[PDB]
Amino acid sequence: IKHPLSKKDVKEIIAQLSQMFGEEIARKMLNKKDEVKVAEFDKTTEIILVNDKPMFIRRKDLIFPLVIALYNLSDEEDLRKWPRRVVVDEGAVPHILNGADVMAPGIVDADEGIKEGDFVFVVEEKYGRPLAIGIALMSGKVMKEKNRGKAVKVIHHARDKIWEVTA
Repeated sequence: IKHPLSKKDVKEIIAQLSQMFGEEIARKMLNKKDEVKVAEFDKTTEIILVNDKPMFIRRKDLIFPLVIALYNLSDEEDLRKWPRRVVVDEGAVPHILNGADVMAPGIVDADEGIKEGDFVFVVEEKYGRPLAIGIALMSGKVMKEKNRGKAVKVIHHARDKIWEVTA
């Protein structure tokens, strides 16, 4: 069941998105006048809907765009040049879509603004289709420099159960 999100919570989501993506990208994802609702996926995971479209994952009080939301955006913008991006080669794709974390050897580019602990999204270098979202285990700079080590802890990927119910 969908419960309305408070104005205070809406403003905090906007604040989070603005910090992560900049005010311009954030503004198209959510504005302070939108009807925002929350649905439960499971006991640690919520789905935030903006005017009835699934837009964000929420884990406790922290949000990030869903893979479906980024997928739709990838038909408008080239996500290969976005903040919080982790760009992977074609060899990395099937592993990630099967639930694997992102390994440094498969990363072809990353936002240098990324710090360890940051929410990131993962996109493949051809169509810039998003594959996953997760938590950076390396800085963006380190992701570009290293060809060894785990780079991103994936928390949601295309083809997973969240994808099934949001896509």
